[PDB]
Amino acid sequence: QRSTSTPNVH
Amino acid sequence: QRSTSTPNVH
Amino acid sequence: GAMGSMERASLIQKAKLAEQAERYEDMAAFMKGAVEKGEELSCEERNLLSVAYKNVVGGQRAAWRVLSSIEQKSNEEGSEEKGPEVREYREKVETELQGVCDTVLGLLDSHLIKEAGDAESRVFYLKMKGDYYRYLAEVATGDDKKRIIDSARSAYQEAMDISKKEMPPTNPIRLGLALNFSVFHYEIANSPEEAISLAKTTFDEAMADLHTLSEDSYKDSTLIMQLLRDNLTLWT
Amino acid sequence: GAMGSMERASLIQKAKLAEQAERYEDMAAFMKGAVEKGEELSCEERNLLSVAYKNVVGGQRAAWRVLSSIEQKSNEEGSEEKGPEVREYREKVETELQGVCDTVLGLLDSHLIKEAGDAESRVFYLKMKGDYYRYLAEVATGDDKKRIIDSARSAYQEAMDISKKEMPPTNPIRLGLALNFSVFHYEIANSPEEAISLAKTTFDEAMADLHTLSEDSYKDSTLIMQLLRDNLTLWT
Ligand SMILES: [Ca+2]
Ligand SMILES: [Ca+2]
Ligand SMILES: [Ca+2]
Ligand SMILES: [Ca+2]
Ligand SMILES: [Cl-]
Ligand SMILES: [Cl-]
Ligand SMILES: [Mg+2]
Ligand SMILES: [Mg+2]
Ligand SMILES: [Mg+2]
Ligand SMILES: [Mg+2]
Repeated sequence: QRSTSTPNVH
Repeated sequence: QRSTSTPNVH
Repeated sequence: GAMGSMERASLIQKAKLAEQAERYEDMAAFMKGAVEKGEELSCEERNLLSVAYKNVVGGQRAAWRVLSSIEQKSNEEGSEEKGPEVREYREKVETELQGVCDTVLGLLDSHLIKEAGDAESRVFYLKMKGDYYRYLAEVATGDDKKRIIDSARSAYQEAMDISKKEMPPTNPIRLGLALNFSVFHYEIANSPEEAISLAKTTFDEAMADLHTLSEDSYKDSTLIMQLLRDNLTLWT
Repeated sequence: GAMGSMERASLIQKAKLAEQAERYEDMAAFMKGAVEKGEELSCEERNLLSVAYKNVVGGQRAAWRVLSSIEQKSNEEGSEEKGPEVREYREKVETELQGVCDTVLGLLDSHLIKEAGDAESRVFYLKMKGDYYRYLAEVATGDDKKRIIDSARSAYQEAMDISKKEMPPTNPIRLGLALNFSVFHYEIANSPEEAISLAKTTFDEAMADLHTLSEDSYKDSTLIMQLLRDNLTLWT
């Protein structure tokens, strides 16, 4: 399980 | 809701 | 073509890799390259070709529907004028979609269908021919719409006649063909009663042949039969 | 460029349409065209640019991982030799990915970053520069890997320094930057302790500033804070 980066959001 | 056509399957 | 230098077996191998990577545009290009080698396709290879282009055109159809809906809403009374951009971009997506359809139809005509002699290959290809004319019909407007609809109908009909003569009622190709021809009737041809009748008869004749099948064949057939039933529920 | 004849406003309008249609390659091309008009980008426009390319490269990264995994398994002892196709196709996807990264980095260098004077634009662009070098780093092998890693680190660091001076700890750009720099530390730079420390400090400083925010800003900040927490759970 890879780390979460910033998703699409403003 | 549109009709269902054949999906990807053998 | 760009795939002309690659071995047929390599193209098939890479098509399978592209499928695993969900790279369907690549998968389609590899299978196009394979077809253009001029040899007939095995059952598995036919299915790779089908999956690849179905996924490509599927993306385009979904996009076209989004854009067409926006466009229709712009043309309602009370809607603010936003200039030509919506129409332009819908047209762009539409053109790309028609191009994909034309490519598939081209492969079928040059020369998959004419070399297909067994019922399983010939019905498969003729169903595809119906399908890609149906996708053209979805976006067609006018009298050319009529000739496109008739082309789809003709391909489906030829496929149906062969499948009825040569395949058991539970054959997945036969079932999938009948399913899609029923969708044609309902969604394209303004013939919901024909659609319902076809779906019902197809389902009932398959039901009565299930007893002949292995557990695995039974699973394959009943999967498609359920889609016929889902449509009949939607339609009635 | 192919978008050179289209109005800037039309390109932005079509980018928004492409987003609705989930046509991210088109969205990226339209936003590239918009950037190449030479005017600075608004906040909304910066976000369109980011969404478009993130989705494109995201697809490529996912595909590359699939293919790289298959490739690694082919190189295990006991694995049957399957020829050069897996490596070739992984290389093809990799090249396309690097091309997308290079395109984005090119736009930032020509000339988005140099014209960006406000903290919100400058940090946004420098974070992007870090991100796209990080994506290059993911597929890089060797000493050029080192220079790519250092380029990512340098961009992130410059962005961090500005964000710390110029933005509140709850600013979503600041939070997203810290999140991604923490991912860099953990996933790329072999520095899990740096990653953890950064995530923890970022989270704690944001927590302490939440009281200053409106309900809507609070929702925006806490969304990203939760990702920091999700990573800390994964990492500890
Ligand atoms: Ca307009
Ligand atoms: Ca033959
Ligand atoms: Ca091989
Ligand atoms: Ca400026
Ligand atoms: Cl367009
Ligand atoms: Cl390749
Ligand atoms: Mg008005
Ligand atoms: Mg048209
Ligand atoms: Mg062996
Ligand atoms: Mg390489």
